[PDB]
Amino acid sequence: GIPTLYTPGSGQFLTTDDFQTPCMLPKFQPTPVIDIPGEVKNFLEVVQV
Amino acid sequence: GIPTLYTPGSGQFLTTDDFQTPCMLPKFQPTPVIDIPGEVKNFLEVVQVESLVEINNVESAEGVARYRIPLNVQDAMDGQIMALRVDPGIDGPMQSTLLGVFTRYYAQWSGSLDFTFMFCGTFMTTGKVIIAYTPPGGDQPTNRRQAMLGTHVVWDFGLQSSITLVVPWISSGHFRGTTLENTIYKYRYYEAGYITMWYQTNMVVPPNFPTTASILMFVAAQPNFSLRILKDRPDISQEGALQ
Amino acid sequence: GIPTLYTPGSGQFLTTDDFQTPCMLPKFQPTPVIDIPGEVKNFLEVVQVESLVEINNVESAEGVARYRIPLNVQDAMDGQIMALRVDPGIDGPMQSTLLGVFTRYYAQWSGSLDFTFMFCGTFMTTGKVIIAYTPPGGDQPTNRRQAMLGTHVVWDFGLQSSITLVVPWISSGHFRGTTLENTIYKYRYYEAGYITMWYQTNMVVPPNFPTTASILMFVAAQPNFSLRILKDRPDISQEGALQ
Amino acid sequence: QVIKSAVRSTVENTVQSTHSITTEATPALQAAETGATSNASDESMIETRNVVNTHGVAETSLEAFYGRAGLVAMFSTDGGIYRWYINFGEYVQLRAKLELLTYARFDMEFTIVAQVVNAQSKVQDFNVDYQVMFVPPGASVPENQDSYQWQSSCNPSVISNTGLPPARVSVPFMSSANAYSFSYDGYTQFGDASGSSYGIVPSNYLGMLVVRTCEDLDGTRLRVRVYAKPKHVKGWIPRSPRMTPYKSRYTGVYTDTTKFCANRARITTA
Amino acid sequence: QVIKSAVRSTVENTVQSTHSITTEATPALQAAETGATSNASDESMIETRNVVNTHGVAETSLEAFYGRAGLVAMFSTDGGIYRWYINFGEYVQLRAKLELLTYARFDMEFTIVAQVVNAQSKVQDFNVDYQVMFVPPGASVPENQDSYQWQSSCNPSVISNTGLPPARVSVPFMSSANAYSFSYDGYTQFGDASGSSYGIVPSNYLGMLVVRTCEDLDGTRLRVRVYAKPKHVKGWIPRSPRMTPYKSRYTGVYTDTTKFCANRARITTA
Amino acid sequence: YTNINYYENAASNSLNKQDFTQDPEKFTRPVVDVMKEAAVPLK
Amino acid sequence: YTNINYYENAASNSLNKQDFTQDPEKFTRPVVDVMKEAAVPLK
Amino acid sequence: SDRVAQLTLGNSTITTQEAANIVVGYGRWPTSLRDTDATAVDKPTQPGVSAERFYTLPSVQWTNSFKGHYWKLPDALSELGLFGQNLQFHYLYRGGWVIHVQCNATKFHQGTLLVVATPEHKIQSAESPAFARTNPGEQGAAYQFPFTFEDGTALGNALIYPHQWVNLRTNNSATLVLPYVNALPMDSGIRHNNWTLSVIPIVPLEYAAGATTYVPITVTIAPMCTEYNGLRAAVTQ
Amino acid sequence: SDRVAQLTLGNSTITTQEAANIVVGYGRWPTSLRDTDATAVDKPTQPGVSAERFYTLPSVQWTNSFKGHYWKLPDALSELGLFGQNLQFHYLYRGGWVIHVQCNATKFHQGTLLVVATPEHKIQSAESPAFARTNPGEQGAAYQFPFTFEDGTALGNALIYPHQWVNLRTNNSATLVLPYVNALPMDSGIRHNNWTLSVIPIVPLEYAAGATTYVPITVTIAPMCTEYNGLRAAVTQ
Ligand SMILES: CCCCCCCCCCCCC/C=C\[C@H](O)[C@H](N)CO
Ligand SMILES: CCCCCCCCCCCCC/C=C\[C@H](O)[C@H](N)CO
Ligand SMILES: CCCCCCCCOS(=O)(=O)[O-]
Ligand SMILES: N[C@@H](CCC(=O)O)C(=O)O
Ligand SMILES: N[C@@H](CCC(=O)O)C(=O)O
Ligand SMILES: [K+]
Ligand SMILES: [K+]
Ligand SMILES: [K+]
Ligand SMILES: [K+]
Ligand SMILES: [K+]
Ligand SMILES: [K+]
Repeated sequence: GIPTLYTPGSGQFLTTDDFQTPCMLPKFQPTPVIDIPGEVKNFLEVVQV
Repeated sequence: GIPTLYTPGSGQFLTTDDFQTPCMLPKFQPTPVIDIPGEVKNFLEVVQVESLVEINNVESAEGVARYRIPLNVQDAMDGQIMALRVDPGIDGPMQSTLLGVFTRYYAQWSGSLDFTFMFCGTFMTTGKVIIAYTPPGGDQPTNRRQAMLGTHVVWDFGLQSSITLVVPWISSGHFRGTTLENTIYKYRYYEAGYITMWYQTNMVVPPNFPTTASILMFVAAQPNFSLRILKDRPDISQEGALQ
Repeated sequence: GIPTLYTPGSGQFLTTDDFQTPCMLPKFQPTPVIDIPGEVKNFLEVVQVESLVEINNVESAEGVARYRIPLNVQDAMDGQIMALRVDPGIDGPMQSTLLGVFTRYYAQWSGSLDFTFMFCGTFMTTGKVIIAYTPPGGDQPTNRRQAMLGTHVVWDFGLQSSITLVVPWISSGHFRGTTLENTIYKYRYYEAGYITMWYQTNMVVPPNFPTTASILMFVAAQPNFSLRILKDRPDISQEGALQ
Repeated sequence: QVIKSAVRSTVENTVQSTHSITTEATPALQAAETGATSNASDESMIETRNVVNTHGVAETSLEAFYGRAGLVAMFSTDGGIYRWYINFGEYVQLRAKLELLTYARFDMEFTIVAQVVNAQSKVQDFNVDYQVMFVPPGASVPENQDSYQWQSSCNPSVISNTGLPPARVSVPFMSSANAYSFSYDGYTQFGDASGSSYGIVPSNYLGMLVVRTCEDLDGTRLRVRVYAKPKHVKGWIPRSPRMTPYKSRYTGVYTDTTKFCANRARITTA
Repeated sequence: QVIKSAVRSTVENTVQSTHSITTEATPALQAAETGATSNASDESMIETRNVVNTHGVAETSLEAFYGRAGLVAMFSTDGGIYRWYINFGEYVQLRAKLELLTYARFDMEFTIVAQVVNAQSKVQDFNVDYQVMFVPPGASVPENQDSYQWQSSCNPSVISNTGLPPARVSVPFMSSANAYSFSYDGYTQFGDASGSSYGIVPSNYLGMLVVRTCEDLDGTRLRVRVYAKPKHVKGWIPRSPRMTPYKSRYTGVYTDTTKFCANRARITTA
Repeated sequence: YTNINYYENAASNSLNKQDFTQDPEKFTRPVVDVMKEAAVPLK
Repeated sequence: YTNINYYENAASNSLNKQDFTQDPEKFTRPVVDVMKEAAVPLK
Repeated sequence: SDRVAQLTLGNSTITTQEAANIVVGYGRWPTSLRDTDATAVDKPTQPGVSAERFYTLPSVQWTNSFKGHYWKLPDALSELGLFGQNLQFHYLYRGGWVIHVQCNATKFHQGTLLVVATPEHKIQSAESPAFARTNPGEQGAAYQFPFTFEDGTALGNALIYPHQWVNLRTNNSATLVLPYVNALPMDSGIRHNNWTLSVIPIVPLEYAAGATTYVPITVTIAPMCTEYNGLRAAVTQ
Repeated sequence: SDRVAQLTLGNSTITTQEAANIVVGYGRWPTSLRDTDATAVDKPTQPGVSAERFYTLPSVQWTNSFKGHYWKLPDALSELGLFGQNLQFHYLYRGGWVIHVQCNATKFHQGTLLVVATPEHKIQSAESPAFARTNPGEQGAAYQFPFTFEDGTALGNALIYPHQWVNLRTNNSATLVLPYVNALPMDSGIRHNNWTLSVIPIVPLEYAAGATTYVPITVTIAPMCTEYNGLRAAVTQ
């Protein structure tokens, strides 16, 4: 066993956290990304209208 | 799973710990750092500035007057003007100074101190005073003769209004405790010594002039001063959450 | 999150563990390491120093006198002077020595021992004594004849006041237990042997001289001595927190 | 500008000096009127020896002085909820420290410690789930334990348990300003000459924390303590330290005094 | 200086010797009066064989002897708080070990084990939050469970729970001296010829630990044990080991005795 | 020794480890005319 | 094997792993005049 | 550290024959807003010599009961010359200062004044400060609690801020050059006072019997390196 | 290991014709304070030959009831010659020693003395030690508990400290050179005694009937490589 020391924060659920988590369907393969007009990347594109 | 073994300490909240923790706003972008005069990087920059010593801490002295050392035309010789312990972190005249507030935020100190005195009598008022630093061993000196056997400076009044008395770092150990609390820790072990002022000659004035004048007392840390072990300043307290 | 699997041992506090732990004062800077004479790196340096053996542990002997081996002019030959077990960690004459205090802090030992004897009679008092080390097997020898069949040294009194008797490491195993506690562990298995002293000739004195003189007994570990497995010294105890 | 600031990691050494009988060099003579601090050095006032001084200066850096958790809030729920306004004037210790600088920029580490207590304020060994939601100004504040606002789809929330280690998150430098101000000689809004709007930097107020218990406790309540630790500290313009007691949580109002240190019998007795 | 100290990792080998009949070499003859320990070796007193000895010397190093936790304090709260003065004279085992060196420098690992007990001192299965605050000399010491000093904005504090693994922190070499002293033939202050101020190194006292329970326990109390482990040990001038019982926590006072080992009937009987 | 960042934003980083001091001149001697130690201040 | 430091201050480090002994001469034979084993001590 | 000086700004020139060097706060002279700090996008106005000159305020008498007097900046000049006009007409203002405090007596008098400029000096000795004390105008206001600096701190530690002393035996004036300080690139000149200039007596005015007893203290201030943004109609707090 | 010696320091020369080599504590001769260990910033005083010479103390009689005698250093010389003067006038002191213990009898006598110098030898056999025992002066003090070394340890293990023996059949003197030892670069010579010098009889004085029975023990000590800091007026504990 590798010596570890867990710290404050452990177990907490922060809604803005960003960890990698096991996928429920590890081998799943999504449909293709097709060509669709009007893609938006940032909402600043929208408030400029 | 990677084999791990958690150890004692796990889950504890040490207020001085230093871990990396997830940010609540991962993608947040702070405003720019603009140009602002007077940046400080270390508090040692601040204790090196001279601030006034509340040396006249007597019943009769209130407010601004507690900063004034009193001089007056003598009719006797070799007399004493003032006395004080040089210890920067103990209760007394030095606790409300910059050097003191910060020395009181720490448990140990080391370094030479800068004691600067400025005369405020009239341009025609003259005088010579001797200021001495007596190293540890006994009690404050009892007369000028005993005082001048230590580290001193003879000050002559003139155009250059002030004079500096460096109380050099002379200690058995590299550091001293900031308090001399004795009943428990027996910290009187650390007492740094005394600083006394005496008339070298006399304060002489022309006819009809004020026969008493004032000396202001400045104090700062020298460039070889440093503090160790942060602790809570004893003068800041409360009885309950503020309304 | 990185997949982990905690194991048995987790959370335990083993007093001999060796992990890195957060410091309470992360940025603290200790005073300098100055030059101080007499540094020690290993306690083996200390058990190699000769210290006095409390060899005269009898009712009639109190205090300083328990360090004195008694000699006296004989009127019979080949007589016995003293006897003792060489085991350094068991109760008896050797437990208050440096070698003993430290052997008693450990559970196993190995090595040759240095037994040095110094004569303290008058310059005119002469004599020859035989000191022997009898290896394990039976009981201490009963007469000089049986003793001299083992490892011995014949000592002649003179200007060189002392003599050394090396009790060499002769053991079946590489190490021995420091105690011979028998009722449980049956550790009498480890007994190292005996050391006896006998008159080789006689102690002869001129007219009117003291007819008894003293021998002091020194003991230390040789350079091939080592200890293993630390344990609490049995002689240090208390009944409750000290006032 | 004109005066440069060199950087160092150890205090200054002492070098050997000798006697001096001269009329050209008078280092002991100063003039405090100039606004300058004396510059007479050890070597010039006495005969000194050589001393290679290696005493460090680390524990007095802004980061070493400020870099540790301190209490900023303590409270109990009333109906399974509590709303606290994020401001550090409730508890004086950390407050008196921050007010040693005029302007400063820093990130923060918030640690939250919670536990359940009964009506007589006696701690209970009860593990319950709790939620801490940061509600910025302009966002709808929850009226009670189960209002819709706790869905928290945009507002940051942290959900932990009184049986889990304390919760902890880092917070960036969030002001609209370029530094937080700990002294402000001005008003909060235009057209207001009222004392109630003096000395408050509104941009130092970034919202409130609303705490609740995910499910109702039967007869007990959540007791919460919020600690805050400054990180990556940057500060400008050191200030004269606080020498009188705090009275109000939101202002520096104080009671005048005639002395700071206690008196002694004679100025000539140490 | 004059005598050099070589370094080694194994005890000395034994090399084969032979007989000797001579008047030039007398290794067995010594003179204890000189202050020197005999230097007669195995090979010179008897005929020996070759022995490649690889027995190590590691477990007798300062670090192997001192490097393990030992009890230094044990106590219970009275009103949800307790103040202990950091000094190792309460428990004799670790004390007797440290006093084997005159001066020494070392870091320390403190492990704190806590649990709740009722009035009859019977352990309870109760998980409660506790706080341990280090208060250096000159800092205001808490009078009780909820005084303002527990805000701990500068003083180091550790907050853990009786249900979490024991708490543990490392501590640097903190004395104002260049080493801790375990024997001091002097006084604590100038102008004091009193026996009560003799033999105490004040710089060995760095404060106190104040323990409390974050919230009040109803009828029970916190039972605490503090363990301390020396690390990175450096020592000078080994001392004559303690041979009589300790009586006082703060001084080496003792009761004289006339023997150390028990007596036996005859000096000639092993 | 190891100082590597795990999180995205710099606010998550541990305390700065550059604890030095700088010349206090901007605070102790903010004057225009140089007043050398060996000289008299007012001339 | 692995010996790498995680924490900032050296007080956090694990125990020293250099456990050797040195010549005890400064303690066992702190004399000015050399007294060889083969010789008589007092001459 | 010469004892004489001449200060010439715009169409105004000031002189003193008994000075004690010149202080530059934080070692920084006044500078204009850089393009990387700026946020207000409109081209600024820069009055030049019309607003960057010396303005003398009405004198204060060093009486026997005198505790000190203070002026807030830019409040004190908020209504003087074109500097004040520009302050009112613009939402935003930025600028530095050159301060010259004057007080001559004779070689038969003794007294000592602390002349300090404090960044963000709050007048908080009252629960609800009166606008007449936080913003006293060109006449400034008198000190009521000089020992606690009107803000709960020690007067003695006010030397941590840019300052000089007027010690009658040594000098008859104090001169300070102050840079702009704020946690913002610019701010409103009517809603926020960046600096406060105080003259507090620490050693009382005394003199040989019969000497002149009427001793005034005159303060003369000059905006320096100023710039304004957000032009509109005139507005005061 | 010669049996004769001459020790010359300053204006004093000592000789012995029956020595037993010379011990140097911890193998280190006295050395001055290095610049990297020093902390007191003032230039030190170094008396030289005025204080670094041999001082002989009053003799002690080896009586029948004799348990031993001890002297504390620098206490024992705290009032002798210029060494003592320098000790009193300075706050700080640092220094080494050269010790020569003397005791001659005849070839018709027998007895053995342990001559040991112990660093930080506490006299703690009493709950509140009397100043007259912790600091006995030049006359020193007598042993009351020699077996427990007055500090709760075994007399027999005192050989872990620098020592020699005076075994009447072998030598009439013991010689020790001690370096400065402390957890400090310097310390006060009046508040702390670094070394203690004890002469304890382990084998009682005996002799052929009629031999001289009056046998003294004389101790002669010399400060060596000393330095002082923190000059002021004279002060004693
Ligand atoms: C979800 C976890 C809770 C995170 C809370 C984040 C709150 C944002 C922190 C703002 C810190 C700014 C504090 C600055 C100044 C103080 O309030 C002053 N004392 C007010 O004058
Ligand atoms: C927040 C966790 C608690 C950490 C406590 C830190 C305390 C500092 C440790 C000081 C250790 C020095 C001990 C040295 C000597 C002993 O006290 C001696 N027996 C006293 O003579
Ligand atoms: C009460 C249960 C506490 C055990 C949780 C500890 C998980 C171990 O953490 S680990 O070292 O990162 O793998
Ligand atoms: N928004 C939910 C309640 C939120 C909660 O309890 O988590 C509702 O209105 O039903
Ligand atoms: N300082 C707080 C109490 C501290 C605590 O209970 O954590 C107060 O006076 O309200
Ligand atoms: K340096
Ligand atoms: K000068
Ligand atoms: K200075
Ligand atoms: K070997
Ligand atoms: K030999
Ligand atoms: K040996």
